[PDB]
Amino acid sequence: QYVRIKNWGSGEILHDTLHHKATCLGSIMNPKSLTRGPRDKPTPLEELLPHAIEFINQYYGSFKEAKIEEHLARLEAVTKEIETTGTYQLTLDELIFATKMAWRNAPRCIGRIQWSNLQVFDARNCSTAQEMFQHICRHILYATNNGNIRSAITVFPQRSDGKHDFRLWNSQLIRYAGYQMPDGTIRGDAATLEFTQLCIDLGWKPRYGRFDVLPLVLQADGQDPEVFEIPPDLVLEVTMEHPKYEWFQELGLKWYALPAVANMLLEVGGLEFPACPFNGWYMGTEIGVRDFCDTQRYNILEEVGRRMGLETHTLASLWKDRAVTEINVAVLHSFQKQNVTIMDHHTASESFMKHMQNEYRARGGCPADWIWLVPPVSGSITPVFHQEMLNYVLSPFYYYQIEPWKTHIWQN
Amino acid sequence: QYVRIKNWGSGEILHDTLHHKATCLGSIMNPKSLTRGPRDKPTPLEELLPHAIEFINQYYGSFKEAKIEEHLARLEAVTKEIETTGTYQLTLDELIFATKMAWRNAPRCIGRIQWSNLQVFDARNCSTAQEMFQHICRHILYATNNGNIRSAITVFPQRSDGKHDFRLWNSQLIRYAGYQMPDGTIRGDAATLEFTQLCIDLGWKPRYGRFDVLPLVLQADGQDPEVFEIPPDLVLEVTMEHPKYEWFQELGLKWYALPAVANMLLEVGGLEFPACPFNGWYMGTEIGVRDFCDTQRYNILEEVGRRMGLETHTLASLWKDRAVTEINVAVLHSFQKQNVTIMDHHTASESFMKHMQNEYRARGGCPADWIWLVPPVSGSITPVFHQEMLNYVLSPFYYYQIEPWKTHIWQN
Ligand code: HEM
Ligand code: HEM
Ligand SMILES: CCOC(=O)N1CCC(Nc2cc(C)ccn2)CC1
Ligand SMILES: CCOC(=O)N1CCC(Nc2cc(C)ccn2)CC1
Ligand SMILES: C[C@H](O)[C@H](O)[C@H]1CNc2nc(N)[nH]c(=O)c2N1N=O
Ligand SMILES: C[C@H](O)[C@H](O)[C@H]1CNc2nc(N)[nH]c(=O)c2N1N=O
Repeated sequence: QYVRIKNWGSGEILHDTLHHKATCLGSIMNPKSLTRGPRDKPTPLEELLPHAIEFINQYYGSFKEAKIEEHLARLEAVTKEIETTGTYQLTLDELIFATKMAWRNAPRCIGRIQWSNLQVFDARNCSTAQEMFQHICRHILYATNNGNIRSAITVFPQRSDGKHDFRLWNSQLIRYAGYQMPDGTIRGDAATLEFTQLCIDLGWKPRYGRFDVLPLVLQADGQDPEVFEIPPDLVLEVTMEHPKYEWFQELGLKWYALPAVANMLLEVGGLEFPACPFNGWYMGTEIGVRDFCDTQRYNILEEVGRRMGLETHTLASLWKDRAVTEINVAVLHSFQKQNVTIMDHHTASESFMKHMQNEYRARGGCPADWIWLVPPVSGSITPVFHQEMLNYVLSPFYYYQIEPWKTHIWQN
Repeated sequence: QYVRIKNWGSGEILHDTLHHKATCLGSIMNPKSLTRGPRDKPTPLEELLPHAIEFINQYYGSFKEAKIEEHLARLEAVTKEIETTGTYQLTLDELIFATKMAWRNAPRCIGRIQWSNLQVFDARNCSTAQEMFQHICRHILYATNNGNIRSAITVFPQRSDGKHDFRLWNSQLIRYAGYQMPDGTIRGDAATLEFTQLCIDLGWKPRYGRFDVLPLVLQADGQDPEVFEIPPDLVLEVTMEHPKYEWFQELGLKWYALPAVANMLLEVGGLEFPACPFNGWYMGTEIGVRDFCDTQRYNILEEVGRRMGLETHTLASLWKDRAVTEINVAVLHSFQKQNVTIMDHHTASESFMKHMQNEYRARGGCPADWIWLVPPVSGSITPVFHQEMLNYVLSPFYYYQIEPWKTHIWQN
């Protein structure tokens, strides 16, 4: 009937029924269950129609006051379109509803309380890489909003036969380059070494800097990817300063204000959109902990430790715990001072708890991935840590995809 | 053939084959798969014998230089014993091997690098509650070792028909009481309110203190549980002090030095031991973060915040991150100063990584529960966070049990 869920902090119990509408490798980053790969043929009609009907029923079923006639008419119209064209086009309202539901159904997102607040850019009529670039620049500009970050998503043309896929090769819209310097050292973001090289191979000019914004590698209509530099005026950045440590600024650190996922696929009513970049606003720890403190990234932990005069040669001293916190304080302080939207992990965590509570009352469940929802620092200090969660895949959904460079058949 | 596992920090890859020897509710605390319940009849022979043979093969297969004749003789002897008695007794060496393997197979234990270092107390001949108490006191004394903590396990009589089970009703050997005071406030450990009341119902005298060591509630031969106060001389405690904050001592905090799990069941070769308390040594965060900072426990976070002069009314200030770290420092500092064994979470985490590496080479796998292995603070700062893990149940294994008070048929 339902799955019992308990919060070991408040003792509160919840009943999950939503998992029934779903379609031990728990700590796996990219499991097949969260990946929707490529195709070389259109979706079989026997599979498409049922999914299409289901979504249309879900859409019309979401209205406060039902509109039965429109519901029947749409069901009929969709079927006919599938029979006559082999697929169908979602109405703008349906697409908007789908993008919000997919966000609402994202198990790895802690910011889901904001799910109903999403700007949707319909770029389904797009046809060239240049046009993609223009849509993306428009998105970046709208979302950035001079620091007052706004959530948005740009929907490109849906997959037809799988041979004409629109794809953004970048993992994120804004990301820094990584360079393997002559002296053997690594400059910039060590995690983008391979992708940076790819950009260089495609004609992009390497600037050998610590924070060089990578260009957009855009694939349109299944054709070879084209490189486009993002106009610097569109990239808002925050310079890192500490409210007490004047020497923090001497580290010369900065980060971009816009967190935008660029390579995921939107699945809805049998349709697949291989290109649908979206963004929200940053949670402090993403920058302060992952970007700055992961060893395979900027790895600034030890340097910050020394400057604080900490016993960096004795792990038991907990110097790492002290350093990471000052870096997190720097990130939040800098964004706030520069009037750029950002949320700390404690506030975000409480926000998600409220959302989860809302979801269980509204639809009897909330797909959630504990491993991703608990922040990279102060785990049990946040309420999410004490909350039992059920991880399942619904529809609409935002899936991962196989890296484009691994399945792309080059034309030259 | 094997399951591919990746460390997203070092990029290292590992192949898991051990999961084949195994017998999404990932964040569930007490799932049925980790619980081994009660019975009212002996284990069916058709089930027992196969498991017994398997274990005997595993035991003899662990020797560097094989002893084929002894192996065959033991296999024959065990079968005959099962046919003539309906069960069998493990040799002391087999039991020792089983306890270490079960520890080695504990997915939720970060201290497994120490798996081969375990003192085993054979109490299989025990028959009364008084005798249980004496064995437990002996265990506590040996393990405590005047601060130089030693890992040990006491094995009580195996389950026969399930009606004569030896059980320790306590979750841990040493634990503090919780009292619902007259003024409505809670004194002591809020998490032991119900169990404390049970002890009181059984005749134990409540001392209404903040740190009152709970008595042992012992069940022997399936009979009603008897209460036994632990002699204070056997309970080593550490008074909490901060290396810089003289006011920390004013909080009047302390904690016991001995971490001992008391209510789990040891499964091995078809046999079940409902009573087998074991202990290792503490990892700082257990006390500093869970015991002291969980809201449903001692909840000292805000008080420590104020005393540090922090902005405790502004979450974004990250005051909680600053407070929890000073508490962790206090715990480690206090244990070290009082010469009581303890390990910080960073060192423990690195220790487990080394162990995992050792296990994959030795037997092609290491069952691990990411959700429990990643410390309650500084998650991504530890290497375990970046390690993909596979969680599976092998044999021998340490299982949870249904709370005794829920299935016990009282004789009076
Ligand atoms: C409004 C503010 C938002 C906040 C603060 C927020 C925060 C986060 C954070 C912290 C993550 C983890 C990122 C990582 O560790 O890689 C995440 C993941 C995710 N978010 Fe949100 N989010 C927001 C908006 C959105 C929006 C607008 C969408 C979609 C329309 C969305 C979709 C997702 C998805 C699908 C993931 C998983 C990405 C992956 O698996 O790599 N989020 N979000
Ligand atoms: C030598 C030092 C040891 C250290 C530092 C260590 C540390 C830990 C820690 C931190 C936990 C988590 C406790 C919790 O969150 O509830 C744990 C769990 C566990 N440990 Fe170890 N351990 C050690 C020795 C042992 C020994 C000697 C055994 C068994 C013979 C063992 C068996 C287990 C088991 C089965 C669990 C899971 C308990 C549960 O699920 O509640 N550990 N250990
Ligand atoms: C390692 C580079 O990471 C990133 O560029 N990002 C981290 C991952 C991802 N974060 C996000 C995404 C969204 C949509 C909202 C808040 N936070 C996008 C930004
Ligand atoms: C909430 C009370 O918790 C406890 O008494 N403990 C916490 C849970 C458990 N910890 C342990 C156990 C072992 C065997 C080794 C290290 N640490 C036993 C002690
Ligand atoms: C191995 C493990 O799955 C991986 O390190 C995880 C852990 N948690 C997590 N949370 C978020 N929000 N983002 C992430 O990328 C990860 N993963 N790690 O990097
Ligand atoms: C809900 C979740 O499973 C629970 O809060 C967990 C999380 N992790 C964890 N690790 C250890 N080592 N011990 C634990 O008890 C827990 N759980 N929580 O208390």
